Amino acid sequence: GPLGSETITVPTPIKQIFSDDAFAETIKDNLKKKSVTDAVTQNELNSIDQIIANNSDIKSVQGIQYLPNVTKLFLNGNKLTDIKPLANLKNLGWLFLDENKVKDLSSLKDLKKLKSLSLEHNGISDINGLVHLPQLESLYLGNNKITDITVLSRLTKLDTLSLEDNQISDIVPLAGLTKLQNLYLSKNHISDLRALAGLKNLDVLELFSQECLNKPINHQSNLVVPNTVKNTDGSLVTPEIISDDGDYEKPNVKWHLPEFTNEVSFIFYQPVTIGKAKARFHGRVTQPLKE
Repeated sequence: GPLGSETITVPTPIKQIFSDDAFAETIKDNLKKKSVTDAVTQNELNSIDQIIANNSDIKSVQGIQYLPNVTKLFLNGNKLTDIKPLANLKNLGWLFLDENKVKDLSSLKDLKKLKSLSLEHNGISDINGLVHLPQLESLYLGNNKITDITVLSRLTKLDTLSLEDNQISDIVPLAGLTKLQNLYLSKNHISDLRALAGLKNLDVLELFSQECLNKPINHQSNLVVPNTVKNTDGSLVTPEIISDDGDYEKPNVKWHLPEFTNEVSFIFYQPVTIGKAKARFHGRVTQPLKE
């Protein structure tokens, strides 16, 4: 059963258990109490299945350890950083923590019933701790600082994955995730779709607004940039529109460059069909120039 350290044996005022008054108030509401000064029993705490507390200025969930049966936690738009108090919530199934600053993800390591996790807009770069959640079904990681998604190769139960608005170029870790149905990858740095070829169960796929930044090359009148953009079959994607009246002579994008232009670009576009999913693979390759 629960740890004695995580159980109350006497009626205890809410405010003494939940150190952050915002979270204490949340519990008071959940339990329909008049005030955080009111006592609660463990039986009352055990009855909490779901906490909805978005946009509540919560800085700490200290005390939540006393809620062994909580399965759903909606905590979007708060001021959380540390999620250690969640560690032993073995029944947690849904955890929404968008718009916080949660980075220490190994506190989730023993949440083996967690099926849906949302951590959008947390400033996260390191998702390695997610390796301990192989049962995950939905994962939302939009608007973060992620580059390395290596660990996602272990999340073979995901059917929904959002990685939009990160800094990802290497999507090879996704290649074996054939259970995927909804995959959101817009606003990354993706130029090569080979990784997606086998995702036969996709229904929704977003691949637009990629930004691909090349290392600077020398400014010269006859400028050449090799096209590196690849479709799911490995073939080059012909540029859509090339800046500065440039042209494409496969495989090279070419410009007759003016002295006063110091960066060129091209937009690429490829319609993608993978199983039922139809997607716009779209982006821009930017080529800064140096003297």
